[PDB]
Amino acid sequence: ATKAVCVLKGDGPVQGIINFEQKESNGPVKVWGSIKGLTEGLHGFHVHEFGDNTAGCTSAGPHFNPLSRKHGGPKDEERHVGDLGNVTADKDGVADVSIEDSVISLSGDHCITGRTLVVHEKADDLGKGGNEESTKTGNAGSRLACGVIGIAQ
Amino acid sequence: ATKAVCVLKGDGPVQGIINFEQKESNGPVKVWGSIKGLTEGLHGFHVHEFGDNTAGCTSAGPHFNPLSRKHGGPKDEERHVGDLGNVTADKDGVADVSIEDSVISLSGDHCITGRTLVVHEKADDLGKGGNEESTKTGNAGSRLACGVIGIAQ
Ligand SMILES: NCCc1ccc(O)c(O)c1
Ligand SMILES: [Cu+2]
Ligand SMILES: [Cu+2]
Ligand SMILES: [Zn+2]
Ligand SMILES: [Zn+2]
Repeated sequence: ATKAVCVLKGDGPVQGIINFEQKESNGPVKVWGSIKGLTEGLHGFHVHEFGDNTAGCTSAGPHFNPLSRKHGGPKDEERHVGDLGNVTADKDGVADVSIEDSVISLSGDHCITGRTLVVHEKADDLGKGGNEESTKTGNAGSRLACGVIGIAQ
Repeated sequence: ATKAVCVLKGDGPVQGIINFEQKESNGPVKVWGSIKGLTEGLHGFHVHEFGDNTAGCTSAGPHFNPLSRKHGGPKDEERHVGDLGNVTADKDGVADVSIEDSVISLSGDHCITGRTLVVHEKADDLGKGGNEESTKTGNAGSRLACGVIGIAQ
């Protein structure tokens, strides 16, 4: 198996740890871990193009989109490679993450390693919000925490 | 042609930004930037194997060593791929980094993206120290600051 990991940090209280595992080349990737310090509800959760945190999470650029598609949810055909939907926090501010995704990879042109995972201020509308920005960013707002996805042991 | 970046964070603040550029996949990599908050003198400067910062810089593991060689300096044939020698700080606590290296790469089997860059407590003896640890770590000591190397715009 191939493994990767991301430590999420930002300027405020949001912090988390996310693990990735891919049993087979071109097979699905399991994504799991925890994020704390969040407001209750949905928070957009995406891989962004650049693994650049120079000036904070903004430096990571747009959603990772090697196929030049429109934004969607993880269960949509029309999506960016980086579109992992939302994490959902309870009243304690904790989101338990447990995702399987077949579009991201840990090798090849869909590889997310060396790119940035971001958790956002607001819900991602999964491209169903009915404005122009819905099919670009999902209207998920600012970036609360992020980290560069690294190769794991 | 291909670019990467690393934000180094550790206590001091030991902080730094390091940029990487490779004009072609078969070519050398320029490494440049600044690190501040350092004690005057040499500090070992290496790419480590894993891009895992789960528990801090320790999680990054040993020097990146895809060819299973012994530790050396960047000019040596016998080196780890991740052996970038030392950065040298003045009394002002700043090291200016300007390295060109032909062994690291931003593609292929020697690709350093997704791995951790580390600045160390003490000097790297470039494998010339005459104890066993010299040929593994260069006797560079603890890990002051680190970051995961990411794909840049
Ligand atoms: N059922 C084990 C969870 C799991 C682990 C690795 C994977 O690649 C995956 O798709 C799912
Ligand atoms: Cu995002
Ligand atoms: Cu090191
Ligand atoms: Zn998207
Ligand atoms: Zn070494």
